[PDB]
Amino acid sequence: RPWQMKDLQAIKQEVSQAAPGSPQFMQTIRLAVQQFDPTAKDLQDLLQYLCSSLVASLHHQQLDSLISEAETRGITGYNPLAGPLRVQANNPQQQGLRREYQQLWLAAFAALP
Repeated sequence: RPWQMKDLQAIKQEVSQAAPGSPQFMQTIRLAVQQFDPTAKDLQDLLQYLCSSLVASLHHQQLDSLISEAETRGITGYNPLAGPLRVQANNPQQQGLRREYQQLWLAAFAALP
């Protein structure tokens, strides 16, 4: 049950005025992420739709650092012999990795301003 075009259109329109990482944007994006239960691929699509290449790159770097610390510590469900967290989160049998990816994503995007 992935999102459709209308959901993305509403998500972008409702937060057109606000700035990335504002409390309003964080509310709406967090609700979307917690409601649709998407993988990393869909999150990348959503970010490309919402913010430009500059904000995309900044979030990419911040999320790289956050994932770096998180999975360098060691995580309950992460096994580094199978692939990067971006790929484990895309397997529907690793929901723990998917939820960790979602939370790192939202925190990284909130850490912009």
